[PDB]
Amino acid sequence: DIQMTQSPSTLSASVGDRVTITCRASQSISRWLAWFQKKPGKAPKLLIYTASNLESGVPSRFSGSGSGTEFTLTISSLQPDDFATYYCQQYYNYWTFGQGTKVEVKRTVAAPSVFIFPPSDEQLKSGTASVVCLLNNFYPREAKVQWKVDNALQSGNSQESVTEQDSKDSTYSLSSTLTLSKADYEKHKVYACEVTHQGLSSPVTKSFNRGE
Amino acid sequence: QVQLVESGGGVVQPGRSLRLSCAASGFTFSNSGMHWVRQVPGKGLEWVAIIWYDGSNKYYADSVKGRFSVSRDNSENTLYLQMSNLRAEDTAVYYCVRAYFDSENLYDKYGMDVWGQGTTVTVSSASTKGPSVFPLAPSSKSGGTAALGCLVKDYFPEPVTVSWNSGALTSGVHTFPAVLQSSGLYSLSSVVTVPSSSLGTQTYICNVNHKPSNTKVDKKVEP
Amino acid sequence: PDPNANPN
Repeated sequence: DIQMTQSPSTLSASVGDRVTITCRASQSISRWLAWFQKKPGKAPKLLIYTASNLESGVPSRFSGSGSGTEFTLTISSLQPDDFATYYCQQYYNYWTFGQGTKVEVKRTVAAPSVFIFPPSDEQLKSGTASVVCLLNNFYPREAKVQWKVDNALQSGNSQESVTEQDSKDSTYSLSSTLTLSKADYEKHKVYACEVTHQGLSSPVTKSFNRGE
Repeated sequence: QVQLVESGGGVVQPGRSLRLSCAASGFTFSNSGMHWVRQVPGKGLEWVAIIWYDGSNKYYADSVKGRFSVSRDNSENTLYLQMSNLRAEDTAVYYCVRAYFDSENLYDKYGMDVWGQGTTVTVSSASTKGPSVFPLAPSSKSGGTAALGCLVKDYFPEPVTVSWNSGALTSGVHTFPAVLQSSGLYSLSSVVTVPSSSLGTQTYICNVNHKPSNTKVDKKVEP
Repeated sequence: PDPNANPN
């Protein structure tokens, strides 16, 4: 088992930028290293093979270098088709992949707009309460969402998911759902989601009082 | 074009078996080694198995050894993966991948070149179930812009699709990736931002389609 | 027994 480690895990860049991604093998793999491009919902595409040999369909702004344990992929002038996740793969001993480096679109900081949604009366009839917190159209991706119920910090009872970066405005959006039994929901009054983000001068809290 | 088209994906109960296939075209299948590779939700890419061009040599990842078998029918341009004793951790997109083809035999070691688009295998004891659709109702709880949506809860298997106003509302819509709840059922939200002045007058309906259960739900979302 | 040998 050979472990492949890529750096960085995410890189933000603009069209025209020079971009370098690194891949490290846990032991020597000579030149038996390939690089793949992968876009959301699409199969990987081979870009570089034998560490530094471009496949013929690949534009020459891509290059690879390295032998032994340290390898790099360079894009000399980033183009819109190049925003993607890049994976390295060793093929010296079986086949193992790095964790991927996402090359995302850089844009100006945008604070999220934050919205909270109480559970619907329809759902409460079934015995469950979902409370939803929406963080809309923010950049960069790093955001922290904390649920507080009568100021008590919640752990273990929420799930999150995030959109892919928007093709038009390069922002992200995030949804977090707090799920309680109806019985637990009716024991408390104030339901709050607290959001921290680079675009916010201080944490934003959206809340409601159950039954109002 | 080198083309690899996987089939056979679906829902399988834990402990049971499933056979995947991959139909190849655009190259001489009988001359190429072939791989299976998977990606489990939340994990990285993971090689599964290789088979030689003639089906002689076969190798497997430790995580599937003794459970999976790879084979091929060169006369029908088809690659197979027989999976047995399946477990939740085998839930993944399974890709058929061609071993690197070098007609000049230049190099000492071999990787992969062309990938198929994959087929999804879901290992679960859950039964097909259509979603409940609940409103995410707009209230005072962003100036000229309001958000509303629908919570699409407790369905199985994936996927669901959501549209707004029968396709007339697309700007500002975010439909989120589903999450798998501890119950074994999926849940997702779809939201849209709209002018807050429109909340009294413009009707907003989310249209939810869950083909596996033949479920179609239209939910009007009101302030 | 080299799995990375030429499989073609």
